[PDB]
Amino acid sequence: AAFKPEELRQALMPTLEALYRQDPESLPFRQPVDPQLLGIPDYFDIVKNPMDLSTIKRKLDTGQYQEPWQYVDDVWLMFNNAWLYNRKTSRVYKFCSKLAEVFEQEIDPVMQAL
Ligand SMILES: CC(=O)N1CCc2c(c(Nc3ccc(-c4cnn(C)c4)cc3F)nn2[C@H]2CCOC2)C1
Repeated sequence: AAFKPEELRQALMPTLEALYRQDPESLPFRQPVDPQLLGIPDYFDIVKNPMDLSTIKRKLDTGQYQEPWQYVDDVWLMFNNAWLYNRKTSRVYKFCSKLAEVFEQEIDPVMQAL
């Protein structure tokens, strides 16, 4: 199957918006991590492939996904980066876990539809 850019946007953008709607849980994920602003200079030494909601949105808007699984992979990269970097007791880690639950719920019916 070949997927057209607007087909992917129409199907997948609502799943990304579902994450944005989580407040406060999406707040640490709405923009790229800025280690200087956040006072965490070790961030890029630990996280080699940063990813965040705004980058995923831009990739959908600019047709950079050819297959739905590539979008899923970027969302999961964002989650895995946060679980790797942040401590289990931290706000960002627990917020990540909530987003992962929401994403799992929203993405499945969409994948069944395509
Ligand atoms: C995604 C990721 O790995 N990050 C690396 C670590 C990090 C990140 C944010 N950002 C952030 C955190 C919390 C809130 C927030 C808003 N409302 N509430 C109740 C909480 C908003 C944010 F933008 N802080 N920290 C660290 C630095 C000091 O604090 C924890 C991003």
